[PDB]
Amino acid sequence: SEEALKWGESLEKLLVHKYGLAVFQAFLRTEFSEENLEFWLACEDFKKVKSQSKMASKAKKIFAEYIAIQACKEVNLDSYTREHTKDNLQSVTRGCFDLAQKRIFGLMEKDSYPRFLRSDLYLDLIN
Repeated sequence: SEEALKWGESLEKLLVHKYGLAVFQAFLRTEFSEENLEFWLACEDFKKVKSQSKMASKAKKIFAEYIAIQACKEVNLDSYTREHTKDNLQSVTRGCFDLAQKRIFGLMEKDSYPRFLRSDLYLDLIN
């Protein structure tokens, strides 16, 4: 089982495992919150982008899909974080989504992650 037990250490540790990510994703999908994780993962790709022109258009892409009110993949963000993020689009740097990313990290860590650890998808893998 073994690898699975490592996802139970913390959400930080689940999130760097290929297969934990795939299973956690399936779980989040059963409660219709899988866009939290997808957004979070898009923030991590974004922070790997080298090019400034690439950084700026990728950030613009992320905003239109996950952040903008009525976005197909709209994540639960407040006016404070939503506006902050929107402001950051004028001069993109790699801190652009830190606030948004931490808010959404926080929701998974506290809410859906413990629920995952109580799920059959999770437990059937450790026994």
